[PDB]
Amino acid sequence: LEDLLFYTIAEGQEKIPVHKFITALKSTGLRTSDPRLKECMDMLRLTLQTTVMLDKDLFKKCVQSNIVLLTQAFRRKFVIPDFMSFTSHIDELYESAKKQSGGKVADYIPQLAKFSPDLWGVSVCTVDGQRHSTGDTKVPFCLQSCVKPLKYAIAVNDLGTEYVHRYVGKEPSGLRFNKLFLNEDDKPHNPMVNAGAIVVTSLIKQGVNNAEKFDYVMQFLNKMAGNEYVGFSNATFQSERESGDRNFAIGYYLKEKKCFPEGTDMVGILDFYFQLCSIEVTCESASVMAATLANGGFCPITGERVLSPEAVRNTLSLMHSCGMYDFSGQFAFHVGLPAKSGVAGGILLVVPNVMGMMCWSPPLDKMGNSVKGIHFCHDLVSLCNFHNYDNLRHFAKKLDPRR
Amino acid sequence: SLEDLLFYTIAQEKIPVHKFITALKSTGLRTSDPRLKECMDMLRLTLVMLDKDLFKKCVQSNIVLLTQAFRRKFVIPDFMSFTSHIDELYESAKKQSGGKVADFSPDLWGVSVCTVDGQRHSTGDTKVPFCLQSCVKPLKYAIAVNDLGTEYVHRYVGKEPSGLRFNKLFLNEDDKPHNPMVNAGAIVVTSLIKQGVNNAEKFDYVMQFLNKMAGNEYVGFSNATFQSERESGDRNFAIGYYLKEKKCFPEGTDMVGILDFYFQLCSIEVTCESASVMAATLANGGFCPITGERVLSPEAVRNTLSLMHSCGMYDFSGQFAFHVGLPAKSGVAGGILLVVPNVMGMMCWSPPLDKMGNSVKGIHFCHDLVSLCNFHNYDNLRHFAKKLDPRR
Amino acid sequence: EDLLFYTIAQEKIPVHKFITALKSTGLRTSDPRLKECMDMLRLTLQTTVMLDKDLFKKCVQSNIVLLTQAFRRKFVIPDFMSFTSHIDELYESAKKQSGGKVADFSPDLWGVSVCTVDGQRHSTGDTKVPFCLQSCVKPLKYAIAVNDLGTEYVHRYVGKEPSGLRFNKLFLNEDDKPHNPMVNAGAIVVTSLIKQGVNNAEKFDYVMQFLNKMAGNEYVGFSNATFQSERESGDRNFAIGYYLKEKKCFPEGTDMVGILDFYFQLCSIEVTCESASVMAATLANGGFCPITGERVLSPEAVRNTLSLMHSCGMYDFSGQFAFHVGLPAKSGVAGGILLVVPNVMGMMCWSPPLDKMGNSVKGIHFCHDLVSLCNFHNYDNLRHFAKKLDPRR
Amino acid sequence: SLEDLLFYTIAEGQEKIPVHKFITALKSTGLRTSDPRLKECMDMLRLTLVMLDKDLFKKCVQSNIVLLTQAFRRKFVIPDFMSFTSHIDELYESAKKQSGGKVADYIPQLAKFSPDLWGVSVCTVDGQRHSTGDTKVPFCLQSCVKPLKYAIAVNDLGTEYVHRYVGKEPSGLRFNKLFLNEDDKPHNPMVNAGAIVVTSLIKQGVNNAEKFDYVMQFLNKMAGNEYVGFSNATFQSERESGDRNFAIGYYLKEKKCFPEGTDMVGILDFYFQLCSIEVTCESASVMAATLANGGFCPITGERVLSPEAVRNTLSLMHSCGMYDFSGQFAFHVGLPAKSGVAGGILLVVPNVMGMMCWSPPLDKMGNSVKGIHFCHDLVSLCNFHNYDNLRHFAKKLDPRR
Ligand SMILES: O=C(Cc1cccc(Oc2ccccc2)c1)Nc1nnc(N[C@@H]2CCN(c3cccnn3)C2)s1
Ligand SMILES: O=C(Cc1cccc(Oc2ccccc2)c1)Nc1nnc(N[C@@H]2CCN(c3cccnn3)C2)s1
Repeated sequence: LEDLLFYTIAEGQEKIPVHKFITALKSTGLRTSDPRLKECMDMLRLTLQTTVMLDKDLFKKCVQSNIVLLTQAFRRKFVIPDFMSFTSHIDELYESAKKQSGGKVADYIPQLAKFSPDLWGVSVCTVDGQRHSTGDTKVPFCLQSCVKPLKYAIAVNDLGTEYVHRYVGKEPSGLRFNKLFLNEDDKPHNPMVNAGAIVVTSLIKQGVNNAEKFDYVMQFLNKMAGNEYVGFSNATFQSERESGDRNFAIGYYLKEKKCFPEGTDMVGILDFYFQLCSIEVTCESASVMAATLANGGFCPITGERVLSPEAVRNTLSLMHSCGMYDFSGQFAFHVGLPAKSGVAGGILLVVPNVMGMMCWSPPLDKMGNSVKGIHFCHDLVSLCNFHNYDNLRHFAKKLDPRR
Repeated sequence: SLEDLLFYTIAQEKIPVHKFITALKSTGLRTSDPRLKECMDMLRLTLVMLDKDLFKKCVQSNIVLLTQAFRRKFVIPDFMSFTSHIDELYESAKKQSGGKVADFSPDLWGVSVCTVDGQRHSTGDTKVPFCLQSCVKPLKYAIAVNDLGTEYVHRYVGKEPSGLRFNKLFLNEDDKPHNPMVNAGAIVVTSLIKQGVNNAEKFDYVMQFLNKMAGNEYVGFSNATFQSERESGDRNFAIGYYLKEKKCFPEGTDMVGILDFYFQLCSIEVTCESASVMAATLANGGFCPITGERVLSPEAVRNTLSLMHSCGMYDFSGQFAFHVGLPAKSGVAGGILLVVPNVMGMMCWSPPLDKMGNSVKGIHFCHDLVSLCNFHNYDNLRHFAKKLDPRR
Repeated sequence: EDLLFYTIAQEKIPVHKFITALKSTGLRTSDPRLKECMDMLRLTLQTTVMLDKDLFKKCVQSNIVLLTQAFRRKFVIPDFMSFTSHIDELYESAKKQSGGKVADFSPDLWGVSVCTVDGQRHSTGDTKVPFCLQSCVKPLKYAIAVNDLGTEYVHRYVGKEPSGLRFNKLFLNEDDKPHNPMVNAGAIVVTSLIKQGVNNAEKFDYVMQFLNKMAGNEYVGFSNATFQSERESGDRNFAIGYYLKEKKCFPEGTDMVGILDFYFQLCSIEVTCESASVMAATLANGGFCPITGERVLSPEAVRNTLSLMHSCGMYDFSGQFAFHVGLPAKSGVAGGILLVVPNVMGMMCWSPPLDKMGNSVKGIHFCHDLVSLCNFHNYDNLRHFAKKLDPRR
Repeated sequence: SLEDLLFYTIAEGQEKIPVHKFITALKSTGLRTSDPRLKECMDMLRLTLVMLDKDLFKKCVQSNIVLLTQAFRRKFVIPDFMSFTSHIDELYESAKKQSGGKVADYIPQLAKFSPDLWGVSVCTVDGQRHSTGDTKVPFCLQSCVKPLKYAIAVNDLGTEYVHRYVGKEPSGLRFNKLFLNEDDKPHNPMVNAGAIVVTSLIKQGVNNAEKFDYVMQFLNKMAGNEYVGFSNATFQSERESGDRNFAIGYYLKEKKCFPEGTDMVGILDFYFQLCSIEVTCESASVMAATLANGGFCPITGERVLSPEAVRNTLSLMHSCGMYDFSGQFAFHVGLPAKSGVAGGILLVVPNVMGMMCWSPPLDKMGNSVKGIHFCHDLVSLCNFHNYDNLRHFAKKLDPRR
């Protein structure tokens, strides 16, 4: 194994230069900081202080702990084998959406209004841990409604579908009912609207205070993002709470109609709910969260199982049909990917079995969705055969980046 | 030599015919497959024992397809096992004797499968004709989008469910039927097809289209259903007049004529067998899997499968999308057209319907199928719990 | 009889004077309840322009009860001349409201007729021009239905409330009944209740007789041109017919396509402002025609009808009108507004150009102004009415 | 003179009049000896005291002589009131046999009221009074307060201001669960969302204690100083369990329905206070008669409300007053009325009388079973429907004759 891969990377010459190995490694799309590569990069750093050039036996020493993963990377066995070609396509789509500079930045609170209209970043993480970022991908921003699927998933993971769906429905309202809080069975319509998300919030880690509930959720997001940036915006929390009249309206109505688990402190659930909307990510950390969803609940950069299959399948289903506000039907039809948008300008996107993305540009269209994000998501499915109901064999002129 | 490679695989110095036949059948292909006609013609002509020379002679024309078959390269390589499961599911749904026939023996129950590679299986009453009714709706939507394009068609009809609270309005807020899967939308879609020729030629064209989709298996027509439908279709006449008034038809429409065509299209007959092939065409990117012919554009199939996902099972559409996550379309005669994209097509048929209008046994079967196998649209192909994956 | 002689008298009364004293009450000389008196007057003018106590007794003794009421100022509006001056000003004031769009008649056309509950009459503007009732016919055929069948039977088929402004495009309430008789679906179902079992010609004739008595035999006609136009462009009403058939809204054995033909017929019936004012006065008068004394409708029928006109009578402006005008009123697409001031009078206003909601602009302006001036709002007080005039005193 | 004329009428050719013979003659007209408009006469009888001559009688009745004349020359709006009250007494005994319905139980205060409590009080626009049953037992107005606070608002601010924050129409049965109409305003003042907004309009820019006092003063004049109180127990239970009204408040706040500078949580406190105000059938009936009498309290003569306020209030009670039964009630009864969850029905017969009916058990709609039955019978008997005709009314009774 260690030896066979030596012959792939050497191919004549009995010594591999270190940079040659690293630069072939990066070109698969793995980063050198990948947690699954640490034994190998540790042994490499130590070799460079013990002697820029590797024999068979020294290469064996470095890679033998991580050899299964390096083999797949070098045998082009990753989900996207020509990743360099792919990223060049992402970059083109990025540049094309960059010309769409209309929309209006959200301003209802000071913290959304301050963000520049020209911030625009796209991050990819495949289900094999291959990474790409273009534009403003290391700039923190609040998840807002992008957190709705993540706390839904956490709820289904801990409690099961059956319990969760005793409290929250499973369908879009339909466009003329995007301002009823309840369906005919007196449940919120689905987890992706505010009333539904407020009830989901009330299910998570019952019988502990908000500090522990918050810490428990944050632990969960950490694992989903493979330990990348997950932070918190107190400024955003305070504004959300000092101006969430509509969500307070939702909470009293739900209390009235008995929508909560017994023993619920509705006013504290609203506090929890605003906290969760204020959790901060970057394009890069969030792309990994989306890839966990794309990868059956396994984080692709650590290999850790974070969510049950049930949790992930339910979440992708509801993101497909209810994920993009009143554009949910049009998006399902034209893009046909699980996606969730937010008022900060994020679009969490999942291509099941392939990758997770986060697109972010603050300016929103009249439905609440990032203009550039929406433009990018249309272009991505125009280009690649990723639509849910694209055929994997007969896909016309679309490119299939899995071949 | 490709024909000699396959000769050695199957053999011994001499292959009996019956032995080649039964090895072929175990791949799931049928000897009447159109793509295997030259081979079967050649065997008929040399008739019970084949040498290498004579075997090459019979199979050389269809050698590529026979190679895949005996190379387990088909989408379900172990088809004999897969059909065993299907039979268990069939028998399990057979015990679900609830529901009410629309007003056929209530005890009629069949299930047919056609993979995207042409592998076939049937259990139960799969050769008994019955009317598509609303199962026809995705098929004529597909035709419309095939001939005219997404942009044209979606000027007349929407892309979304109404929402449970809205199963009773004919139009969305833009004055268009909500989607092609409800009566009002289907009526408008019927008005788009083959404009400016008379109903007899429109019917002929649609029938020719359905024939390709079914790979020339049974498609027919119940005049008795047609007459019954037009006599008792007051709701659809209300829909037609509403649509006319609200100006939902293309310029020059004869509205009452379109209702006649609409009732005709609902009265078209299939069996479970022929309809499974139509479903497989949709599962196979617009190519008929037992003839190799492209019947529909990939646009037409994508659109159709999406709208079947969200809008396909009446008021059970949203529950069905969540629990089953497959494109499907039910009809009042008890049919459920089911597509498992990239894998197979299925028709299930059992006349007794639940309180929502969907075949009881069909519904149980569909739930079980996705409980068993990782076919839900948002199952993961790598990490998938205790489920069976028939592709591996 | 003698008493009345002194009131109008010398010991001799010129004929012209009696006549002009009579007209000033606001009775017309053609009033059917005055025909024996006016016959005798025409005859005595032949039999010899001046009347003694005995000659005057021979004319007016057949109709002395009604003349004594007119002359003792015992009619519902006693100073009718002053009131008609007020109507004339409101007429002129509406006449400057020249907005609105004619339904697709001259936009200039604008008339207002009045008939009190005692038969006193007044007209201004284009009051002798025929026009189709259209939706103004809806309360008249409701009244007929309730008259023949009773409230309980009719209201198994039709509700008794407004949809509410969001429900104004649904055909059925939650009970699977049209909301009320004043919308098309409810009217179509009421049409289906009237004179069941006979053909459309006898049904139409039957309804025409009824209108003739409500209008005291003044003009009730028919526009075939309007009928043809309505049928060859009534898709929404055919949509309604089929939907109602589907939901089993009709009485057993209804021919629904025939009922739509009958329905379009009744929409095409023609009145003038003058004849229609008398129809509205019949409703104002507990179902008695004020110019003949004939009982045309049961009280139950008229109460029911006024109620539903109050709440559902002006299309989507029904709620606003009930609040600000507080009168039973029914509008139609020809520019008609049938108006009732219960216990006082009926009116027909007519001006083709309609506002955004389908109601004659000028009619609507006149009705607002009428209720600003006078204490006729349903819930105006009779003792304590601020700035308003009360024309009953 | 007037005092002499009235002397002979009651004397009946006698030279003197016993007091008890003047009092019972007076009481048969419908008036009570405690009528505020009869204080000066009643005082002057107290003072002189059992037999009155022409001169003594004239002395006693001078100041009130306009009112006593109208009464003794049968000039009151219901001239034979003894006959009328007997008709009311038979309707009350007939509604008494209707003992179905559920007493409201959702707070401790309403759930303890006996189901058999049943009172009917009448007060004509002339101050004639009849009570049968349990008419002196305090109970909360609840939603019967809504027309009263609306009247006050329209009295103080005018129609045009008030209807900038609240609508003029019922929602339609199937919109009994929406808070706002298409223009983002509560549908009418007779629903909770409407009444919360109306409550925010009243006496703006003072504290809730002064606001409450102002409304309580207004209610006193409306009742001609008869019993008005407050149930602090009710107020406490309402605020504790009013989660739906908090939902409404926050929705209205979000959607910007309140006047500028509103403290929404404070308005909800005031709203709950107003619902917890107590009346009896007797005092309520007088409030209803004020509305029946164009804004003039019939037993004090005082102008309490503008004619605008009263007309607007009666219109909106006609159409929106009886919860989801509003349209059926308008149709069959055709009188302005408002019902409350304590079992009250505030009823106005314009130009004739006010009533309060009170029986705690509610039907499925929320309206008193017995009150509803009574109201139907009342209008079966008498030509009081708003669209009954005054000349041709069939075999109905007209009590104004
Ligand atoms: O379901 C109810 C009464 C009812 C009963 C129970 C609930 C309920 O709530 C709803 C509120 C709004 C919309 C839908 C339902 C309503 N009645 C109805 N009346 N008319 C209906 N359909 C007509 C034909 C199609 N129509 C329209 C109208 C606009 C757009 N598209 N089609 C009119 S269905
Ligand atoms: O937009 C409109 C008025 C309006 C305006 C235009 C159309 C229109 O059509 C509808 C038709 C059927 C149902 C609902 C609405 C309505 N106003 C509203 N008022 N109250 C609303 N929501 C409240 C809080 C949540 N509510 C409910 C009620 C029932 C179930 N779930 N939540 C009450 S939104």
